[PDB]
Amino acid sequence: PLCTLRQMLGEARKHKYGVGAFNVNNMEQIQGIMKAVVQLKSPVILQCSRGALKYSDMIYLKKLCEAALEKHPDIPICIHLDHGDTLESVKMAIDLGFSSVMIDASHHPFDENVRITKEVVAYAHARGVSVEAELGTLGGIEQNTVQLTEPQDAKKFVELTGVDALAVAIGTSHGAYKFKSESDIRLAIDRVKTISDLTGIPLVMHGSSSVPKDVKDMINKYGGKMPDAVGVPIESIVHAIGEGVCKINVDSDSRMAMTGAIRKVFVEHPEKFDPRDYLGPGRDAITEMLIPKIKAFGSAGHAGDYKVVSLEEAKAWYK
Amino acid sequence: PLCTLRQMLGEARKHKYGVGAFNVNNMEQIQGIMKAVVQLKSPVILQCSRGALKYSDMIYLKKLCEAALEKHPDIPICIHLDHGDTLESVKMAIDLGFSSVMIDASHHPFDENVRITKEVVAYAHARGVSVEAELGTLGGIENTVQLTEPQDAKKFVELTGVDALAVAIGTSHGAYKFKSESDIRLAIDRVKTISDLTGIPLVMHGSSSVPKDVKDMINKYGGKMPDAVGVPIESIVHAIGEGVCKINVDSDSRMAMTGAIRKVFVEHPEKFDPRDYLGPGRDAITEMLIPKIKAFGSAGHAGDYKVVSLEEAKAWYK
Ligand SMILES: O=C(COP(=O)(O)O)[C@@H](O)[C@@H](O)[C@H](O)COP(=O)(O)O
Ligand SMILES: O=C(COP(=O)(O)O)[C@@H](O)[C@@H](O)[C@H](O)COP(=O)(O)O
Ligand SMILES: [Zn+2]
Ligand SMILES: [Zn+2]
Repeated sequence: PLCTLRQMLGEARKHKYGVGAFNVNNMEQIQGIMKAVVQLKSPVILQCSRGALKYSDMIYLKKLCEAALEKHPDIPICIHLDHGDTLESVKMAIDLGFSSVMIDASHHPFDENVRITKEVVAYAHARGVSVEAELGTLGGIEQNTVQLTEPQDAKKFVELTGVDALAVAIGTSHGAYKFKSESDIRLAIDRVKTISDLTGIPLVMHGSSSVPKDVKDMINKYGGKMPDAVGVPIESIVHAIGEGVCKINVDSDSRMAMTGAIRKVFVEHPEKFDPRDYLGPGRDAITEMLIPKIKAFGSAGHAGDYKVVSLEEAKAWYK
Repeated sequence: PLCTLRQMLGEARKHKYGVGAFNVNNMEQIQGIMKAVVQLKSPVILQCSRGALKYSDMIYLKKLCEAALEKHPDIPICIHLDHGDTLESVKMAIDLGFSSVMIDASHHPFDENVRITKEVVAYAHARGVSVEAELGTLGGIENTVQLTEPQDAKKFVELTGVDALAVAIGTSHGAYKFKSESDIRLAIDRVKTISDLTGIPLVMHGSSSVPKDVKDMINKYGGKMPDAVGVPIESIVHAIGEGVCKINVDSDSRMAMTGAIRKVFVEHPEKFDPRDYLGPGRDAITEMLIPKIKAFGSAGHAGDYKVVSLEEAKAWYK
């Protein structure tokens, strides 16, 4: 059923596992993700960016998420707004029925980040909706302007805002080119345990796609041009999860799985022109790439662990 | 609003225009179709085959159709089960909220065709749901093709009570309808006779046109469809004038989307975000449909009538 981020991540924090949050843009992507989480009896966070809502004219994505929720009533499903930039984008997401929102004011100075975030927290918690915010900016470590999260400031930021989850900056970045090479992977995950203990809340890792070999090789084997793609190694994510990371954002891996599958069909069977002929394999490649990932995050088998608290009932938490 | 096939095609028949019935399977297809009919202010039939319902686990296609209905409240939109094979598939479509169904028992002998169709008509009409049936089989003239016998069409409609009849005049499903674009033979000559004898809206299946720009793009970017050929648009326009009210189109949309994705794959092999290629695929569908819808004649008619709900429609059959 529709689940808040606060409960879903609280349960992950308590039992030391992580929950993958997968960005969705259309029907086959949601189907591919759901087949994987349903098979593994895992909770899931379906997230939609402002760009996804635009691409889907908002209503189509809302209806698709409803379909997922209706079809698998036994799976805790959080519908989350990714990278919300204003209170207005948050009001919009809540009106579409979302149970969680991220207000990203990380490129503003600390006090303005706190101000913007507090406004969203007052509005969202009044409706039982969860809030994730960010302190520190994404980007690779290696004139540098990336601002990694300072644990003592994360402590103050959470105390001033009351957010349910905090996205941290530890050297990851969005996209398929996270590090110059596979031998040049530098992350700042040693601070995760410190942030977790000082803040006392679930932490979120962004730009955490792994760019698995199978998927990258298929794309490059069939006309694709992504020779230098590199993502975050799964062992690193597992380590961070053990330290307090409860939500892991993944988008690029599912995009690549679908693209690689389509490129293979186009080459092997050039006479086929039915979109189902290649979007089907695409959906399935997403499911297959996700199964071992979800097992490593550890959320497998946990979908049944708890009675899901509704948004109306969740309003009590903030009173 | 959700609209019956009986009302939608009755309006088309009276003003002598045809309504495109477009097969949908996912979000981008429904969005590309809607953008075109909304831009031309035209009614539209969105049709789902059993394969499309299986592909979408039924529920995702239902919800997507609800989105289109909610987003464009002023456009009459008929949601129709294409090629239903049994009363069981018809029940499934009716339970999902469909306003129209096709029961295709055309490969059965006339009596059994009539028996299967009548059973579906009793059940659907009890719910206000329209029924399309078929007499004659699809396939090219050139052989197991059985073109529609007009005096038999009259008897079939009288005995079944269907709201629309799909006719067999030499078209067939798919992208390879004729051996060569120079010898295309159809039977549009009998369309007017069937229309007058039956007195009801007629349906043309297998009516994609396989336009050159769409064919060329596929073959330019790695595709292998050198011999593809469709029905010339002028012949469909003529048939609409003789009484065809619904024109089934599916291959053209499949080709337009496939052609666009192949183009992006080749021009920007570094892109991997599905939105970068399905977006252009969706737009290609819309651009290909606009001149087709204009030629069918339904542009500007979306606001001609007040749509009768399924519940109100029950009274037509009592
Ligand atoms: O962290 C993430 C994935 O990182 P990764 O590239 O590692 O999958 C997500 O929260 C966002 O970055 C999301 O992918 C942005 O999507 P759009 O704005 O629609 O292009
Ligand atoms: O008449 C039609 C299109 O003709 P055309 O091929 O000329 O577009 C449609 O009623 C059907 O043929 C439809 O395409 C079948 O879809 P699936 O069973 O899901 O593969
Ligand atoms: Zn992000
Ligand atoms: Zn057909």
